[PDB]
Amino acid sequence: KVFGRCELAAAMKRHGLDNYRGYSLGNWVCAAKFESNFNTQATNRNTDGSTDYGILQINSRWWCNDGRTPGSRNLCNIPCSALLSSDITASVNCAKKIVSDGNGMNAWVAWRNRCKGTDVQAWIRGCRL
Ligand SMILES: [Cl-]
Ligand SMILES: [Cl-]
Ligand SMILES: [Cl-]
Ligand code: NA
Repeated sequence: KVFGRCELAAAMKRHGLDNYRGYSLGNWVCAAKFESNFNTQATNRNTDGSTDYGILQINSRWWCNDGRTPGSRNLCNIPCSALLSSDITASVNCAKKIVSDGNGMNAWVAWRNRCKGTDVQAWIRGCRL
């Protein structure tokens, strides 16, 4: 599923991401835009053989099991394929663990390089929240 901007914002707010660990909603929408272009089916291979999955491009090296990243962890205790669902519950729940691990949203390279320090509130402007 390819979300609309305000559709995704509403879904993330319902699942408790607004101001989660101090990150306002616009941060999460900005991150999803540049990680996946709001596409729940996005996948990208990393040079170490791990793969990033879903709307927030969560990495199989640490966070999910895809059966083909030897020596990796599964800290969210999910198959990586669950992160590609049109329902973003699994992605949000796993993102909550990632952002809680000490590095904040710096875990998402696109957030650090394209959202951090910008007017992220613009990503939820015009949305009925
Ligand atoms: Cl915001
Ligand atoms: Cl594996
Ligand atoms: Cl933080
Ligand atoms: Na894994």
